[PDB]
Parts: sequence; C-alpha cells; structure tokens
Amino acid sequence: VFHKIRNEDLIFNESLGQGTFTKIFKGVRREVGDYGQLHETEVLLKVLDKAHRNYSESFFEAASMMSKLSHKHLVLNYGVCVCGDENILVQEFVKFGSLDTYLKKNKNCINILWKLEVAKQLAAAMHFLEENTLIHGNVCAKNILLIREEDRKTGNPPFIKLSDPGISITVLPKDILQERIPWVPPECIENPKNLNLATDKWSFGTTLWEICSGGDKPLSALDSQRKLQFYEDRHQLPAPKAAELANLINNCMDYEPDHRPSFRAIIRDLNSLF
Ligand SMILES: O=C(Nc1c[nH]nc1-c1nc2cc(CN3CCOCC3)ccc2[nH]1)NC1CC1
Repeated sequence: VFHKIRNEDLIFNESLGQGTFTKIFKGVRREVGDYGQLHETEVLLKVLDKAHRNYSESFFEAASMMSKLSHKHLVLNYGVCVCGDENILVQEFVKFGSLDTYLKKNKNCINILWKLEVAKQLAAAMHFLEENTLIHGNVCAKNILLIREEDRKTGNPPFIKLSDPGISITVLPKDILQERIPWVPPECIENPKNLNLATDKWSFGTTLWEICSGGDKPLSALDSQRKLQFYEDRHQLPAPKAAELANLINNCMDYEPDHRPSFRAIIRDLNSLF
C-alpha cells in the first residue's frame, strides 16, 4: 500500500475546495529529495470528512488504484499522512486546479483546438485504463487537473492529468448517486453493480459536453427526481454551440453499454478532425 509520511513534515495551508465527503487543501511537505537534498514541496492534502469516516475503505482504495499504475496523465500519490483520527491522502499539487473552474473562468478564450487537444489527452488516459482492464468510475471535468496552460505566445499545448475517482459509487448513497446525473450512466442508477469498463465511456461523453459547454453543468436546472425522469425518457444531452463533438458525445453516451465505442475508436474519430 502507501508510503507512510509523518505529521511533523506536513503543513496545512489554504482550503482549495471539496469533493464528495472530503476537504481539499494546499500544503507543504518537508522531505529529503534526490542527493539527500532537503526540499519543502508543495502538496495536496485530501481529508475524508469526520462524519463520513466509515467510507474510509473506498476512499483509500480509489487512490490505491492510481498509485498501482504509472502514466503521464495520471495524478501522482505521495502517501498517506499519519495522524490518528484522520484519513489524509497526500498527492501531487497541480498549479492550475480543476479544468472545471478553468473552463468557467476561461469560457470565452477556448477555441475548439484547445478543447480537442485536452480531449485527446483525456482519451489517452482512458485508453490506458482500458488496456489495463481498470475502471475509473468518475470521469468529470472537476477530476481533471491542469498541469500547464497553453502558452499562447508559443505554440505549446495544455497538459492535463486525471485525479482519483474518490469514494466508489458502489457504496455512496442514492441521493448522492442521483445529482451526478448525467455523469453516472443509466445502468448504475438501476443498481451500482452494473459498474463496468463501459461506465467510463458514458462519463467521458459527459465530460466532453462540459469541455465544450464552457463549464456549464449538464442538466443543472433539474432536481434529482427530474434527473431520473431524464433517463427513463431516455433523452440525450443537447448539442453544444461548439457542436463539432456532439456526435461523439452521443455515441459515447449510448444507453446500451455494449455499444459504446472503445477508447481506441474514440481516439481515431477524435483525430479525424482537421
Ligand atoms: O480537486 C482536486 N484538486 C487538486 C489536485 N491536485 N492539485 C489540485 C488543485 N490545485 C489548485 C490550485 C488552485 C489555485 N489556482 C487559482 C487560480 O488559478 C487556478 C487555480 C486552486 C485549486 C486547486 N486544486 N483534486 C481531486 C479531483 C478532486
């Protein structure tokens, strides 16, 4: 499992946000680096809520997966802080935060080139998970982290990474399973044991919607009840103004899991644009 990192070396700084039953902070780690050097490294500290500690098994196994593989688009895990009454994951601090809020805050300066480049990097990471027969389970723009911006003054591209899935939808309560419509695929609302590789093909389609909709949240005007009726009337998401990917979004968000294209195919289609 995890490298154990002592409390004496971690220093909690500013709240950066929250996830599902989790508090997320910028931090500082003291450590001996390469050549016996001493570093004080910026980290990310993710605390499992005090009330929801019973979820700690899924909370840590979800991070356990990312640390079992190694790929340039997967977020690095440094270890777990050892306190006592706490569950703290220490992870790679990414300077530019969530694609989620980056898209909102930059909604007007994103040409479909920048979008397409980020989608290719995301499919690459999802294709690597697919060949390893490994389920993520929570592909959403808020689980995507921006290592590097475009540098509009050179021709460099952005570079993103993919973070933890967090607590499994296997165990979360149903009210929590139903606001993440349309990220949770329709079979998993039926019963979360429908979790399969095919889950990520649906959710990737929803993230593709988010990336094109300047950070709107799909179906944000609907409450839970209506979100369920969205799936029972088997509707689709509307096509974004930026519409070049509306077909790919729909092919990915297929109501039959066995028909969702492989990420091999998703990449090829994604590459066939000018
Ligand atoms: O939410 C997460 N955030 C991070 C993981 N590693 N590094 C981060 C992270 N890094 C962050 C950095 C900022 C500061 N910048 C302010 C303006 O420019 C953009 C962000 C804010 C929030 C940030 N979160 N991780 C998992 C998906 C739930």
